[PDB]
Amino acid sequence: ACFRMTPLYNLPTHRACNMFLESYKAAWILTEDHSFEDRMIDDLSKAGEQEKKPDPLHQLVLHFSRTALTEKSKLDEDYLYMAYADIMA
Amino acid sequence: GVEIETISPGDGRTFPKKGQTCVVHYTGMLQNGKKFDSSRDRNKPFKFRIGKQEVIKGFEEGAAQMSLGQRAKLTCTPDVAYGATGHPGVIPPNATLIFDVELLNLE
Amino acid sequence: YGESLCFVQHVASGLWLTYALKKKAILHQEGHMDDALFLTRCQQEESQAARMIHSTAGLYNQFIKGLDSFSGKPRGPALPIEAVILSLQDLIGYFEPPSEELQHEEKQSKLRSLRNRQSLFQEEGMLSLVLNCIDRLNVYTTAAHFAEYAGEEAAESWKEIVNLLYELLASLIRGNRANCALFSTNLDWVVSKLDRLEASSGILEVLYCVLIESPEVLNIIQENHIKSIISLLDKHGRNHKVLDVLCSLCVCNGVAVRSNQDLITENLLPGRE
Amino acid sequence: VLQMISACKGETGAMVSSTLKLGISILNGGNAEVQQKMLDYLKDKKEVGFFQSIQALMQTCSVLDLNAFERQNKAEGLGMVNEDGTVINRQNGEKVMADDEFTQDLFRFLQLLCEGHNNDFQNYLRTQTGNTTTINIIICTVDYLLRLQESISDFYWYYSGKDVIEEQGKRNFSKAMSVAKQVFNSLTEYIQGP
Amino acid sequence: LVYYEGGAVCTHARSLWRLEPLRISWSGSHLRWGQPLRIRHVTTGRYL
Amino acid sequence: MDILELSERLDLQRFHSHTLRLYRAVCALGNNRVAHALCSHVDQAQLLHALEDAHLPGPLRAGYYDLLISIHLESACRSRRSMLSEYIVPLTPETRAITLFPPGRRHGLPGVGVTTSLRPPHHFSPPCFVAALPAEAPARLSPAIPLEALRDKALRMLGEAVRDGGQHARDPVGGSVEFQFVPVLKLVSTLLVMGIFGDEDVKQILKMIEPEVFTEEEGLLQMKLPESVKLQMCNLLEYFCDQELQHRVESLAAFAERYVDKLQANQRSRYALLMRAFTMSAAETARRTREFRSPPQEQINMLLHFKDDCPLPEDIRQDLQDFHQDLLAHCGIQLEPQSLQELVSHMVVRWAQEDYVQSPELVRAMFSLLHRQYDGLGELLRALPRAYTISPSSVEDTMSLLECLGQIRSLLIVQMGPQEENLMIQSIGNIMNNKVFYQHPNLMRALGMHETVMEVMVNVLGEIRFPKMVTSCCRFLCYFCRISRQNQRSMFDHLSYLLENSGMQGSTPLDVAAASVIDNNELALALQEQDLEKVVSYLAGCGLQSCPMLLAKGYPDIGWNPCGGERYLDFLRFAVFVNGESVEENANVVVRLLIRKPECFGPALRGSGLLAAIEEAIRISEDPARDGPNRVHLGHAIMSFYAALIDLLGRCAPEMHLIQAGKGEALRIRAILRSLVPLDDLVGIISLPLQIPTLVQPKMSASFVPDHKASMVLFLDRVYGIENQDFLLHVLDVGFLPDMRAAASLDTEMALALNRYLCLAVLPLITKCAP
Repeated sequence: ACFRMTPLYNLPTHRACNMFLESYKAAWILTEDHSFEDRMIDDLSKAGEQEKKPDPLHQLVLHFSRTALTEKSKLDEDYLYMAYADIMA
Repeated sequence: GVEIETISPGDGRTFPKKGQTCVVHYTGMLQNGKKFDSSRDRNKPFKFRIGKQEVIKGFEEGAAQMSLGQRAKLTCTPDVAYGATGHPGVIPPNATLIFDVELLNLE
Repeated sequence: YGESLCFVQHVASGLWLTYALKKKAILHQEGHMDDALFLTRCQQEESQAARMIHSTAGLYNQFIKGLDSFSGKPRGPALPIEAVILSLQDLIGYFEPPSEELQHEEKQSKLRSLRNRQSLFQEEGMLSLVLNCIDRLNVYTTAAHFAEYAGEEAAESWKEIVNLLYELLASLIRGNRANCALFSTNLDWVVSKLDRLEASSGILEVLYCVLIESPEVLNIIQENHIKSIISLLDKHGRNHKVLDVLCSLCVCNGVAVRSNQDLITENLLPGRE
Repeated sequence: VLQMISACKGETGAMVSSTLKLGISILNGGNAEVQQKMLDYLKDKKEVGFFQSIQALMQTCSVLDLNAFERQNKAEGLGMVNEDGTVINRQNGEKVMADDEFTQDLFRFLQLLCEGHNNDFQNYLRTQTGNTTTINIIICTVDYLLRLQESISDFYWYYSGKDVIEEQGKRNFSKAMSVAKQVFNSLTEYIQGP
Repeated sequence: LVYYEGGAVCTHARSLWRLEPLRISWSGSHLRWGQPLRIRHVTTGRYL
Repeated sequence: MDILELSERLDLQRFHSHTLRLYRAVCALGNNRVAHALCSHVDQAQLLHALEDAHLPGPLRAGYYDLLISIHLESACRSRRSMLSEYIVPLTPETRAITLFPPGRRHGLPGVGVTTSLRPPHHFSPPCFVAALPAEAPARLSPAIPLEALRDKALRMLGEAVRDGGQHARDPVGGSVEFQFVPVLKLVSTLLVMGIFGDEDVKQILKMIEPEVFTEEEGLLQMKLPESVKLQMCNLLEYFCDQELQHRVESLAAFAERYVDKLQANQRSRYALLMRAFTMSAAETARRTREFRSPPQEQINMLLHFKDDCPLPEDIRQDLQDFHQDLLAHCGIQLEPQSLQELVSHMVVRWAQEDYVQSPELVRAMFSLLHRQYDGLGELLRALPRAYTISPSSVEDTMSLLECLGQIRSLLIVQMGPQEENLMIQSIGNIMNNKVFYQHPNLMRALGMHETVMEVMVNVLGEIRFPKMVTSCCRFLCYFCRISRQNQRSMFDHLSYLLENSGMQGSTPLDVAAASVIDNNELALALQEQDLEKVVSYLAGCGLQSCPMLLAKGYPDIGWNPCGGERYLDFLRFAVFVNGESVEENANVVVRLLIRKPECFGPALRGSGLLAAIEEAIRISEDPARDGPNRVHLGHAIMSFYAALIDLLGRCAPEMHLIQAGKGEALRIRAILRSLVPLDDLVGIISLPLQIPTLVQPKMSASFVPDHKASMVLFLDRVYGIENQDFLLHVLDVGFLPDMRAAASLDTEMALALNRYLCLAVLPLITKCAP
């Protein structure tokens, strides 16, 4: 069956764009290297600039601890916690 | 059957026939004067068709005695409108339906 | 601790106690390869919580059968009335919920200590016998007219211990979803008594917390219950509490129950009175 | 990071996978006060459950599996599915040792808990006095690499017969010891200070 | 009748045992082999 | 009495507000029947009269606002929030012309423009009280409202309410600045996700929230507002970050057909300039690796390979790199506060700079916004598996499916009752002929419709409650698995749970698990061996007791289920056999298990005999009172369980080319399998005749049938075979010659169950032994 497969130019044009995005995603979007985490973590920490209250990083850390202390049955999945553990690390 | 005690008639020459619009601006009332429905507040006149059996029949055949511009406090027996079941949640069974209707135009 | 791995024997007979799930341990003179065990340590809270159970069960059953000794025979032994006054007061305080003005990260340690000591009562009995001591008390309808079986001196405390007995029910049932499932079998218990005219707001608050903790008891009610609920609203004024228990009966945990979302509209809204 | 380990109770989800990376990054380079701040929080709160929720994790770590190995060979015996469907190669892919980079980070974590010859920790990892129960973590690492030994020696007897080693058998053997290099490196940091 | 049990009966109140030695004074001394005692269940108040 | 006395009665206030809690609770979660019922007790005119009165007390102001959106709006609101995240794009020429920056590299406005993604309308219905009662109702719709006037109401309701906060008068509307802003904001947020605001209202709303930036006075984001007012703006600012994300996905999909249509032609021009040239001989195959030798996925992969061996010319490789340089320019990448991202990052940190927040669900929502303004690509990449591109001719049939789908998705929250379970039957049944479900298998799992129909079967299952829907739902799932390749792959993962509900004439959720692995050799050897042992332990459960459903009609209690195995061993038959070939990695592991527990075999295999238990099973098919005493029968069930036991022991015998190689498993598996059932007992089964009807008729449903016999000829054909001559015509004379001459009599119901017993189970045995 390796010979009977169709070329592109016989396809309906609504099906070209379905596989075009799936190619464009994993070859151009994901290949980009962006390093925003350097300057997200410091201005969130230098933000004690006012006129012993916690700076906004200390509020973020204290929030995740109080979610980890409620005696629930099991630890559920918090995707917001996922995108801040590595951003710290 | 129903009875009709009129308030203020209008033309008196016209009466609802078959194949006609029937635009009413009615309100409702339970028998203790505790109302539940009024099309006048939401500013949209009720527009039901004649003879198509989509309105309750106490409103239907009671509208036959009406003329154009006629305003009439009619009433209804329990047997002609929601006899032993009632409208569920709104009105109890075995209850009369005092109305207050008037016809706008177009029979 | 954790390294002993030892045995015991009836040293005045030399007999080794050993088994035969329900392995009945018996004194066997043979001596075998399965009597080696290492022993571990308990904890300071439940060691305290254990002994007061053994005080109460000897105290409650003494109170129980003393009442039944004149269950049918009227008069013309004595009851531990002043004992069960005070021994019910501390059970309220031992099961006291924590306050809202407390710090968060320590309030769960107070809260987890409560939950692991209210379920430690429900499994060593203590729910039958607090129910078995109220039904044989609520056989009497009037205050003293059916307390004439005992006497007028012991009649005054009948009014104000049934206030306490419905209070400690709401103590050890509040928030416990596992203990609130125990009332799926007998919902006609509480609604047979909710207009008993004495401590009438007590049983109402018992029913309110069990209707908010266990969703298993919601789908097992019919309209015979609900007409007995709305009749309470008509006999006891415009109580703001019995609009909450109607609301909590409707939905729970993001789940709606349409089998009685209509049932509290066919008996309220057309009446208009 | 000490609480969310103890709040997991031994489930190999993506939470403990993504919270250990913060742990090995806050403890990287053999830091000193951040592990002194870690000890005294742990030994006055006395929450037993930090040493349960890792003894449960160390038991659920995989070793090599011959009965899973040739399944991955016969899966690789096909190249392209019919009707122009493209087979995702490494979606399931590595079916054996799929949790390696997780368990390569668990021992890497608690090696850094005792990197700078922190003498209190090498006495704390085997016993905890104030808690009601002891765990003896440094015993439990020996039971894990013992399961590595007869795992990979069973892989040797499978390849004792034939002459050469192919490509997929080679790379599965390189994954086999890069975790074993980590567990030896984490074993000697319980012992390095005398 | 005395039995064994599984895992849920472990943390519950029925699986607790008080250790009572014979003489009264120095009762809370350290225990050793060959020291006679009396086992009592803590909720029943009964002795084995 | 006047309602405004309730500011000072203080007992009827807390009683009447608790009544207001009962109205918005009794019609909660889409109860459009009773939402029409208490449209009488509050008419719509007095509802939007008390909506704007100033001197109403505190809780009754937010009481009546909480009734209005829960009597008129939250039904149609909830069926839009669950469909905003998904995207599909049709091909109209309006879609064919859209871009990222407005034509004039300066930004545009959020929510102001065109939007081409599909969204179904709402279909309100007006209330009435004199219509006749119909007599299984179709549905009830939500009660209507004048919407075009209400959108003008809430603007001028807010319009002076913001400048009056600038006046700082200490008599606030409602008694507090909390009650002044909380109900007026949470109505605007619900009218905005309904989408009915015009594209110049949002230009006017954006001037209320931040006038100093959104120019094409006082500011909402500059006043000192308390905690409860803040998170309503976070629910409001959540909308204006989705439309920026929604606009670029619509623009990126529009770039595709702008790009692939001029790239569909560039392979026509590239093939025509190659299909007649006579340049080379060997290097032409390097050109011939695409046009008939590369699949259409991998075709455009190598066409898209250029960054930092390519068939693309230098002209049309440039305009892509002008687009990609513009897309990350549109997001937060600077690519070396007059933007939305720069503002909502500034405001969200200076809130935490000022005060120390205590409410938890503020800072959960507060930090989640600013994460969506730094990692803007990560927001984009987690939505591209939702997008799709659809032909414009098929639009009218898709919305019929979407409107059917949201009818099912709303059913997730209601606890199951007897009326609405009919409302999923045609809701499922209308998907079964939508004509687009059968031709877009990638879209249906990106909608996730197989997940949503899964737990509604689970929640009723949790004895049994409602058999007339579990049969109808799981039958759809079996038809869903038989559409494509990867739809089988998607439903494959849930057999971990689907096996845990093995506990009824008709279909069953166990058969969905068997349909998930049939005819896929890739799935079979990727199946986990930690799942088979709880199937054979389930076989031990049906090997020890009788089911009480057999005791419901007074059949005799026998200490093993005969019909429980036939709903287990059919599944194992698809587990070790694909495309007529026997897999070997699974055939070994199944026979270790069912000999470690011999109770998986019946009580005739421990110490009765095979032919003994068969002969007793024939006789109880004759004596009816000896059988159980309506479609379920007794003696036919036992003689079908042992018959369907052997054929899996048949097709787990190893393939013959693994016997020429002497692989020690493949001739010790055969050793155990030859040891269990002896050869001579197989001769007794195959030699037994039957009652024939002519061209009178026996009843095959409780009788001996050749379907038991075909599992005996197959077992001998694999583990025993035919070697010498004298064994062949011995069993040919006593086995087949009684049947096939009797089968030649009818040259009809019984014959059709007899000829196919010959025509595909014993006659291929003959052509194998022909020399």
